[PDB]
Amino acid sequence: SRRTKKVGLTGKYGTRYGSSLRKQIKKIELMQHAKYLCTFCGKTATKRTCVGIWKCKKCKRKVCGGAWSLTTPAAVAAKSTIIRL
Amino acid sequence: PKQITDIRKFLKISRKPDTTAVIIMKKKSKTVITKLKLRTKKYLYTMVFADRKKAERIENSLLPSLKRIYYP
Amino acid sequence: VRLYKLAKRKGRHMGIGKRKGTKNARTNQKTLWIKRQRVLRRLLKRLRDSKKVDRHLYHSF
Amino acid sequence: GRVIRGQRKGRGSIFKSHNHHRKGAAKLRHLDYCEKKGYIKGLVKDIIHDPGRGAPLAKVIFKRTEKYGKKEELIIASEGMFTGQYISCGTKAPLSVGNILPIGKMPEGTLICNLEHRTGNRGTLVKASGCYATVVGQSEDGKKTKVRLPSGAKKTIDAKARAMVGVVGAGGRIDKPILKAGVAHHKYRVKRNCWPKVRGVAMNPVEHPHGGGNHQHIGHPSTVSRSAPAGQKVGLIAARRTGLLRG
Amino acid sequence: GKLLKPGKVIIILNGRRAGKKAVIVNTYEGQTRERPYSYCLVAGIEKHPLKVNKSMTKKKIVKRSKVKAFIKCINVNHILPTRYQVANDFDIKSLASDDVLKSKNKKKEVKKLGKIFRDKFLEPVEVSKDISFLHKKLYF
Amino acid sequence: AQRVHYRRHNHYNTKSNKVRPVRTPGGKLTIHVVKKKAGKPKCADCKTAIQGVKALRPADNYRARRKNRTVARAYGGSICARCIRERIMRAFLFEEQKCVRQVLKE
Amino acid sequence: SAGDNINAKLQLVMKSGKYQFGRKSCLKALRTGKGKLVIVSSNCPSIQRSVIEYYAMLSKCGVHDYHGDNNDLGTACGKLFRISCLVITDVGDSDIIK
RNA sequence: GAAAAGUGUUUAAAGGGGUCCCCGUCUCAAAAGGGAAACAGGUUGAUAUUCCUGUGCCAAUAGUAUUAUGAGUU
RNA sequence: UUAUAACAAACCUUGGAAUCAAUUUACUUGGAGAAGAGGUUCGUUGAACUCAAUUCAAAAA
RNA sequence: UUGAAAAAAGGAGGGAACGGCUUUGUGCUUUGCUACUCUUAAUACUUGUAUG
RNA sequence: AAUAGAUCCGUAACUUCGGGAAAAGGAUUGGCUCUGAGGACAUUAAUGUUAACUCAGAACUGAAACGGACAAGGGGAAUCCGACUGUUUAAUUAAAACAUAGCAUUGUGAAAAGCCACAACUGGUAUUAACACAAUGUGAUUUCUGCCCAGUGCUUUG
RNA sequence: UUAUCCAUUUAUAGGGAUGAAUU
Ligand SMILES: [Mg+2]
Ligand SMILES: [Mg+2]
Ligand SMILES: [Mg+2]
Ligand SMILES: [Mg+2]
Ligand SMILES: [Mg+2]
Ligand SMILES: [Mg+2]
Ligand SMILES: [Mg+2]
Ligand SMILES: [Mg+2]
Ligand SMILES: [Mg+2]
Ligand SMILES: [Mg+2]
Ligand SMILES: [Mg+2]
Ligand SMILES: [Mg+2]
Ligand SMILES: [Mg+2]
Ligand SMILES: [Mg+2]
Ligand SMILES: [Zn+2]
Ligand SMILES: [Zn+2]
Repeated sequence: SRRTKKVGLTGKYGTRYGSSLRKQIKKIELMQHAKYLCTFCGKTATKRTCVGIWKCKKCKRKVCGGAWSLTTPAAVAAKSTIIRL
Repeated sequence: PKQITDIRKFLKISRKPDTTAVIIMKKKSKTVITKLKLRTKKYLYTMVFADRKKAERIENSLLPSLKRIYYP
Repeated sequence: VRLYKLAKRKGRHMGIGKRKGTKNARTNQKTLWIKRQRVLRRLLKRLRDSKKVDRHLYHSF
Repeated sequence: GRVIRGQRKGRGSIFKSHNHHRKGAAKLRHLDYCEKKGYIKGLVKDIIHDPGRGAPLAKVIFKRTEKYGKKEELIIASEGMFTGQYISCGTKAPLSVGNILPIGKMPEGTLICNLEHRTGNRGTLVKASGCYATVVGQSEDGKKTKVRLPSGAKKTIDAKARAMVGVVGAGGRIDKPILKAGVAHHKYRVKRNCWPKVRGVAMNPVEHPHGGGNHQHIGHPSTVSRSAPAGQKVGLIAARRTGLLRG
Repeated sequence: GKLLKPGKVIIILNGRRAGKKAVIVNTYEGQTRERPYSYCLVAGIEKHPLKVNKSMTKKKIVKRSKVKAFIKCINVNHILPTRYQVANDFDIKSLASDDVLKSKNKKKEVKKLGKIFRDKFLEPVEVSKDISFLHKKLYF
Repeated sequence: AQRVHYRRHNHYNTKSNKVRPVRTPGGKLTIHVVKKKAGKPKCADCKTAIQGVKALRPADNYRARRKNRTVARAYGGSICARCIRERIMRAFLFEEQKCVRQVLKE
Repeated sequence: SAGDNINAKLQLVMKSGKYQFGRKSCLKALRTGKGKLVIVSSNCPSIQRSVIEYYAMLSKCGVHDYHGDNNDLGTACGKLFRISCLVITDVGDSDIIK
């Protein structure tokens, strides 16, 4: 049975902390804890180790990324620009 | 402490001039078991002969300049 | 103490009144689960080894 | 009265930085013959957390052109860099994320980090997680280049000044609320002892301009002149406007 | 076609001959109760002739250019075949023989092989690329 | 139970002062200080434990025989076999590519 | 369009013909001379890719750099795992060889 | 800086390693961090992993010459 | 280096896996090679195991 | 919040250097001969009395 | 003082949907004698050797008693303050005070900058660089933050 | 620009066109 309806990952915090804040945390938590697709092996195994470090369990390659998501949109845009150049 | 199984090796060790002392022990086994100990400068080598006569023979063989200790 | 133990073995002392810890403390649910799963899994392994069960069946089970 | 919290800070006693666990300083390559006339290639051997920072570092190894041996430097990691990636630095380097180039050699719009404000400074601007500077022009007489810092400020720097193509890793760290006090406790515990923060208004007079009163209030304008002294610079220093920012 | 021809040069990838270059002599490709793997049978250089300078005297040069060889049967999955082939410069059948691998005087055979290699190095021919490659110690 | 006590000056439960309770021929339960378990010597590249080399502390590693410290490959007891292989491949393949490039140029 | 065509060809091969996927097998095939053409995923690890290329060169075989990722190369075949590189050893009705 | 003191590479000709080059502030700071190697029994009125008996372990060990111990070479 | 045995791993050879499989308490892993079959090593452990020896009888070099 | 450092030790790359004795000329070069390079342990002898 | 341990039941307003909640409120509990449920092996589906302790149920029994001592929440309906965990006047004040996350403001693009220290030279923040550092105010969330620049400040052009 | 001041490193090539790399 699915335990929480709207809470999800923020069930560890419980009643405390503003609900709005918890909602925001939830998105960020999801971003953090999702196994990202490694742009080397292909296996969705890249996970967050530190703040901006993303290590794959497959290759052991540490990829520098954003704090919560592996790629921030701005960075992607920058990359694209470079490619175009 | 070291255990020995090659009779020949034991003999060789005995023949060696750093071997000042020997020990021969008798033990009532659960017949008469016999331990042959050689005390070298660096190690104490011991051989367990289950067979009394053989043990006796080996003892006899042992150089009579060894300082043999009969423990029991 | 031995007599007490014997009684317990025959189920004598055990009873709702003679219980102070929760059910989990008395005998840990997790441990029980572990036991059960291990028993089942071992059995499954045995069966597949015997060829008595086919790999696919084993896996599903 | 007494010495205010701020004043105490400068002598650096219990107020020095917590420097013990840090991996070392992050610095660009020395500006050698290589970097000035061509490029030199290195490899990021590892990307690593630095405690007081919000952005991971990259340990990048180079070969000394003058002596037989490998030498390890500490770069700030741009987003998208990875272990075993090759880094190229120099006037004649190519324009890819990770590489290090003089601002003069990047077309406008390019996005860079770890920028030297003068040449040789080993990198000074745009270092924090998330930030970047953008090239917004090169003078027709050459020599200078115009950049826009994360603040908004436009500045003109030498074109020979080096920079690193791309954005700094760990972006958006500030998006997530520091829900608990303790998590902030942990954050500053690795920087310097500037946490707990008592309100001057909660202090007594000896302790703070704001200190004392039966009601807990500031009592006087809290905008203090630039030309104030040590114990007067306590509220909104040199504030050109105040209130909810509408602009 | 069949990449591993008798005479082609190959780099060993595994074992005590880790990154050494060698010439395959007889490919078997037949799995048995004995060797359940396709194996190559290879004669290679373990210790390459050290760099030489013109100023140096002849005897010393010769000493420098002494090559210590080796003969080993090895799984094909452990060798990297090269485009370089020394079919001509070496009478391959004469280098390594199947029966001699089993034979006691294996060390003697190895020595002979080494000597042959040295001789080859001494007399270049016109000059093959493969032979040059063989000569040049692999740096990794 | 027979109660025990530290004997090696250090009476604090530290990682170096870890203890194993041991019975003696005298009947008394005595304390023996366990020598710390050393970390396995790992690869230069991927930092994964290398086989063939005994995991011993800097003190114990000096007395140990050379066979327990070394593997007989090229890079031996510093790089795992796979990594060595990879390196070898790089050395060859890259070199080959270089040649090709040169040819193309000319 | 080219990518689509390639995919179609792959499908055809799968339907009718003999292939084998994955590094070691491919290498073996190359060694044999059984390989008619090898196809290498964008994301295949550099050294191994290089090795494959070398092997192909040795056998006067085509190399085909498949435009898409490891995952795609696998989705391209009837397989739910990532492939990396595969070796056609017999083409069916398909044209990919030419 | 009147000094006393305050700073510690901010414009130094700042001992070691190899066969002239290559390194390089010094020193103190842990009887819970790191670290060469010890255990058992017995013994005193009072000491014991420290004495005794027994068994070990660790670090040293100059040069020349003999010896044995086995390697490698021919 | 106690000799070995046992086991959690890591690796190697073989093998070629969708009717997805192996698998843990938990998930983890697998065409960048899984299961299975045979191995190697480190680490626990420190006489486990027939471990060693002995008693002789048969088969090779 | 990513959770010390160094002493010390080990491994690897790398390939400098290269047997002994006798004679001759100014450590170096030439000529002739074959047990040599290691390595533990023991021993004997000088040098300050060479185990804590 | 009452309440209390455990098992089984039963559980509201309200809510940030996580809680509230052990809500409230019930029932059961001993001893004895049984019964059923849960394994490991190893022989050849039957037959064996055998291991904990935990459940669940039924008799009988007693001066109706049983978490028999020990141990062990009183609960509810509300209102005010603080959101919360935390900290504090050592020896009269533990709080509604402080902190706190959150929100907002201000200064500073750098070794001729910001804020601070030092007699001086020099230093700290700073192994720092605007998602930073420094300085304030307010104090989770939810819902909003009106009007007034004459007065005092601060600040901008010369 | 030579005073001065700041930075940089071992004060290391005068200006332009995920191997190895040393005697
Ligand atoms: Mg549970
Ligand atoms: Mg605040
Ligand atoms: Mg405050
Ligand atoms: Mg007050
Ligand atoms: Mg005041
Ligand atoms: Mg008050
Ligand atoms: Mg107030
Ligand atoms: Mg000291
Ligand atoms: Mg200590
Ligand atoms: Mg409170
Ligand atoms: Mg008080
Ligand atoms: Mg408050
Ligand atoms: Mg409020
Ligand atoms: Mg207002
Ligand atoms: Zn990966
Ligand atoms: Zn590795």
